[PDB]
Amino acid sequence: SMAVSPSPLRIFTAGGTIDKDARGLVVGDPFVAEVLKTARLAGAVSIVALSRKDSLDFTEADREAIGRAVGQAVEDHILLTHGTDTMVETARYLGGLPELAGKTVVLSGAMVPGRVGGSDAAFNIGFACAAALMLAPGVYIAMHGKVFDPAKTRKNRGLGRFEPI
Amino acid sequence: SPLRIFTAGGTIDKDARGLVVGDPFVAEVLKTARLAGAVSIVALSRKDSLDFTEADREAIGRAVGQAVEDHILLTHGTDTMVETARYLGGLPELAGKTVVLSGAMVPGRVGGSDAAFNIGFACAAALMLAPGVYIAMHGKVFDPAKTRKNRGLGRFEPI
Amino acid sequence: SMAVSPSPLRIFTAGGTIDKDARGLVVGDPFVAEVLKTARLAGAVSIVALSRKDSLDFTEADREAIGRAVGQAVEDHILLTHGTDTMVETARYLGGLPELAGKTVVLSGAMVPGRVGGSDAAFNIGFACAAALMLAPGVYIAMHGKVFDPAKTRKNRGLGRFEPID
Amino acid sequence: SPLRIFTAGGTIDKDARGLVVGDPFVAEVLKTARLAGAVSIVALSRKDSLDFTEADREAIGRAVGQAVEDHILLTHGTDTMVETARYLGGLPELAGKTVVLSGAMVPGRVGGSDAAFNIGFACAAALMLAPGVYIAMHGKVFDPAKTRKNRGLGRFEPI
Repeated sequence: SMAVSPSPLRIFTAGGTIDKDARGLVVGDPFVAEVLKTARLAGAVSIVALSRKDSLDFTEADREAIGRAVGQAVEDHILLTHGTDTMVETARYLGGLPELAGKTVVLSGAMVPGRVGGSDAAFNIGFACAAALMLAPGVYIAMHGKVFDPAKTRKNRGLGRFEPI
Repeated sequence: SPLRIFTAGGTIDKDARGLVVGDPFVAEVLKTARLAGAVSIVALSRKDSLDFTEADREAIGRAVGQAVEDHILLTHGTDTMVETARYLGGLPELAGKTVVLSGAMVPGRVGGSDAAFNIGFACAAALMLAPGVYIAMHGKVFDPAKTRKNRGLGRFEPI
Repeated sequence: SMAVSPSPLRIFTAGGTIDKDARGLVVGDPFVAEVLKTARLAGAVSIVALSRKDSLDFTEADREAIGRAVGQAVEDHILLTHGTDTMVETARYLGGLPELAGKTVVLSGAMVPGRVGGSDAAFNIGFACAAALMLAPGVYIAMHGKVFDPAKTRKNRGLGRFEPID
Repeated sequence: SPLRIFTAGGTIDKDARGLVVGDPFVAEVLKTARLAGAVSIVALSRKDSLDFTEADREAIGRAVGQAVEDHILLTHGTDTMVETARYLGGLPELAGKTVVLSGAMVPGRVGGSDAAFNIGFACAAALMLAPGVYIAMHGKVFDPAKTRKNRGLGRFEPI
């Protein structure tokens, strides 16, 4: 048969600074979809909205619903765009669900809204997409051009960066 | 792991300030990426890749061999990216390196460019893939020996 | 002599949505300076900072100070970038200063920060620069591709537009 | 006053597919300008202005004459903007209109372009200047009969 390009990555959007839209800022349409629109993909990426909340407003119940959506996807490569304030809490929660054992689940986002000049967003999305495809099964944070183990990571609010504990 | 980036020109770096090859766009993207790790950028060429000769490819291969880093990104034009990747794939000196070639179909300084996404994807690939030579474009990893540029499609494709 | 390009326009910056930047957004460096940097001007434009306040927070005293900077300029063509929330109050105040009688003074700004995609800012700066050069002496607001008389204008916060009192 | 905008191509409108002339950039700028007044945009040409003949200039003159509006902006390439402007300045049919020509030295779809600024400036000029034909570029108003394009300066300059 003629070659069929697969679509092995599914993306979930859960809000955050990456998606803030001043058109100060509040959470608008997912910025990840703008980046993939112009990525000239060989395949395609299904993109599904889970939430538009600021990550500091996430409850235990919000994390559980995200775990259930991730767990029910047919894809084994998952990228979750999210705010950076509670990305570590969501990542640690997902890491303790056995329903995710066979999946590579990467969380990412941006410190500068994608719709603001000089944003890290487009770089981070490309980096995180590749990380979701290439890393062994597990839950990871992809930021600053590297991979973080959620159990050994914290968000430094002052410096706007993830760092090792 | 420490990453070394080489720039050999191409559409990704075309500037209009038609277009012609300007300063490497990858340096603009990495500047706002807020990187944690060791990364350095080295300029090799501003040629349009259609003009690359066998001697240009051999010079690229020796330059990549000068890097002690084992994770390499080369930004390049798409017209002869496959020829450079296949040549590099046959150099025994590079056998322990992960070498990824990437670029852009639209200049990074033009609106709606794939460049920033491609640079992020390619940086991860150069850090995560096993030793070998790869093209990272269109959100996937190509094997150079089994890839061509399909000008009809506007994409790299498997042979 | 070899021709000398004049610099007949002076720009003052007083903050506003036009200048908001990520650090939500807050008032950063003047966006008007980024627009003029790439405008390939034949002349130049002297750009002076007066304030980084959100315009809601401007007092009687803030307006009086802006009136003094504008009045002491040598140039007779002046653009003031400003927040839109109290642009009408500033414009009305300047309109009552006899020291500005021979000057063309235009206020402008943006409803979307210049550093955000799909901003009105660069258009508004070009339109307002031309308005400051070409209108008769007076005080005006240049927004939405037109010229408003501050005495007959209000900001519609709800609608995001300047409009007449008709 | 109602403004009519004509697009005749030029660097301002060049897009990636080097660059070639694409959809009018003026329509992208006016879409986000939150305009209060009446403005309409009409496409005339996508030529590079070096290729315009005396017949092309005469066609542009009659198109401008078809507008009932008295305030006109024409976006154009800079290579023969002076030739078009001088030609229009000699048409008695246009004597009651304010006709402003503008464009950009960098395409509007390229980073660090003069285009958006030039469009705002030129729209104001078309609304505010006395009847006549003008070039609005570099934040000033040029008299076409006393203007040249100085490729050495990269600016229009007075004679």
